[PDB]
Amino acid sequence: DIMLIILTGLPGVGKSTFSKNLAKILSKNNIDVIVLGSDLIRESFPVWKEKYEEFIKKSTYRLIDSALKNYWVIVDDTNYYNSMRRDLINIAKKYNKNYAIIYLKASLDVLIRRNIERGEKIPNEVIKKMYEKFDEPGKKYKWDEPFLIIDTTKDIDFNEIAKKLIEKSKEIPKFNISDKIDKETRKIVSEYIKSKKLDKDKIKEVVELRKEFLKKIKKVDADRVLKEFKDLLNSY
Amino acid sequence: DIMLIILTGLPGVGKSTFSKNLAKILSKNNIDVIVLGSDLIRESFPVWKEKYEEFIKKSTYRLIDSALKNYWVIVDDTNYYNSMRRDLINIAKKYNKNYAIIYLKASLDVLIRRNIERGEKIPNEVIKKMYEKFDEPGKKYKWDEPFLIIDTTKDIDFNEIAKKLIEKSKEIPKFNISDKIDKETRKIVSEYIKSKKLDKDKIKEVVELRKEFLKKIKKVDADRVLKEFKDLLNSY
RNA sequence: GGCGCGGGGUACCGGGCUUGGUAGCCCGGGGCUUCGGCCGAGGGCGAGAGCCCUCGGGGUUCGAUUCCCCCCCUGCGCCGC
RNA sequence: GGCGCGGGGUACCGGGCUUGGUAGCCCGGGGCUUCGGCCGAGGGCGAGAGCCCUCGGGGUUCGAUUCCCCCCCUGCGCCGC
Ligand SMILES: Nc1ncnc2c1ncn2[C@@H]1O[C@H](COP(=O)(O)OP(=O)(O)OP(=O)(O)O)[C@@H](O)[C@H]1O
Ligand SMILES: Nc1ncnc2c1ncn2[C@@H]1O[C@H](COP(=O)(O)OP(=O)(O)OP(=O)(O)O)[C@@H](O)[C@H]1O
Ligand SMILES: [Mg+2]
Ligand SMILES: [Mg+2]
Repeated sequence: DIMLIILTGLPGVGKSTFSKNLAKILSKNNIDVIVLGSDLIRESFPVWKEKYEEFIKKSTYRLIDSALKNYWVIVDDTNYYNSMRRDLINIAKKYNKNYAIIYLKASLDVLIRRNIERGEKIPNEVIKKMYEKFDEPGKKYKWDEPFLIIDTTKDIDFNEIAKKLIEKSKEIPKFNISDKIDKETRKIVSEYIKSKKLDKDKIKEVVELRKEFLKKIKKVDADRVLKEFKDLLNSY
Repeated sequence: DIMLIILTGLPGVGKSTFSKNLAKILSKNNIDVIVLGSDLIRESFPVWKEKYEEFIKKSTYRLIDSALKNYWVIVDDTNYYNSMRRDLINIAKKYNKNYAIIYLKASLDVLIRRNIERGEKIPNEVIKKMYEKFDEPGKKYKWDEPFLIIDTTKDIDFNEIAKKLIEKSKEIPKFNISDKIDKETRKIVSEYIKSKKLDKDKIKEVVELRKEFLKKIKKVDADRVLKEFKDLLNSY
């Protein structure tokens, strides 16, 4: 009963602290889970250069891809774009494992407060830019729907979230004659019409006649039935 | 000028703190270096089970293997067995990169002190068991020689260690007629001896005669020369 | 640290290869020396020129650098999680 | 969030397929009904039985569920590092 748990949300919301507690409790229920995020590797360098980013991503993924085979992974990343959550979902997909988006939610102002409280190690306007740029889980894709939405300002029940989750892990992942007779009578009708120069009124008649011929048949040998039809019109 | 820097030493010695400072200074010299160790992953789980160890090792290696292609790696592990340092050396080998063992050294008692000071989060007798089990760098293999031996009790010069290192990165990694005539005369001698029933004294003579025939030749046409020899003995 | 393997233990110093004939050849480095070439150490005898003895121990042998068992120096394999 | 694609916008509810003949068939689900079968909504007329009109907007058309342009509902693609 393994599954990829895809946290999501802006910085300051409390993903890491969440992860740790979720992990700890989950593990209290004898479940082997590892917590992975790009920061794990981002912060192994002694400084940040944009060029590290290519490596940090490829590495963090391989990590996740590799771990999921054997363990619950809790992905501790911001995951703001929906392609980001797809990219993760695809690893789960690859191994046919369940997943669970968890949208640690909080209003821009509690976020702005929380950054400030953290010494604004990130320009406040970047929380604000990450806000206006965040893709709401589920707003565009049904696969993207949050399995949960946690309010971080409020107290937080991990016994409950654990319960709910394992329950989820228990799922297996969610990843002619009548035609010929019909479409061939339509054709015969388009001939008789477009050939016998019927007027609108007799048009409607043969049309209804066809619908009524058809009702009788349902109540059966294609060719037989079509001469039958051709005949019916000749008469009428 | 990339290279794998293989720290080594017991727990309590100060590898991680060392790594950080070494990295920081190295990076001050505009060198892209990442610090990797199995603990990076060991401590992403919320608890320790022996079964995690298979995964932690395979993962930590792939990490190192992957990073070395682009960056200096500083391996922050205990690396107590010599096969352990080989296993690392082999990744460097694989990519033809230099390496540098760094033996953060300290006596068992400073180690015992340091553990105690860390609240003996590891049974003192396991530092002591890791001591009696540690393989001294270089004691068995020349490839295993320490490029450096740091004393942790003492102050510590990273400007110097940085200097020394990059200097090291600047290296490119360190990874018949006369016979026939000789061995064929030996044979002719073993015949003449084992056939002409020579006594020990005449044995020595033909032997010396051979060594003297040979000296003349050096001063040349195999077959020619060997009839020449066969002749020389017939006479003598 | 186990258990193993290679090279060396012959002679200017390294490295490699060949060999039951007292060793030999190849590559790199050094030395003496007309020319040709030549070469290390300890002990004994000799004014000297020179001569004897040895080259880690043991055995197969006329003869071991080579084959075999110990051992020392080197270098390396796997593994010791 | 860009730019796109599929399904639906006809009628018991879902899902799929076929089709210029007023729609049809397949699978899953529900309802009424002797038997055979039958079915959704709004408006107008009718005591009633029943009858007229409409099914998002527009055009090619006798005729559009189908072809074409808007739009709404669904579901999805790539990408937005
Ligand atoms: N419920 C809370 N109330 C107040 N402050 C909080 C709360 N949760 C987290 N924080 C603060 O937010 C800061 C970020 O820590 P944490 O790792 O929890 O954040 P995060 O949002 O997961 O980080 P990231 O930017 O990777 O998402 C911490 O300093 C922490 O004190
Ligand atoms: N020079 C030093 N003097 C005193 N204490 C030290 C010194 N260096 C490290 N320590 C202590 O040793 C403890 C271990 O920290 P550190 O990460 O430096 O150790 P470590 O030996 O690298 O860990 P590991 O067990 O992974 O080798 C730390 O709590 C630190 O305070
Ligand atoms: Mg964090
Ligand atoms: Mg440490």
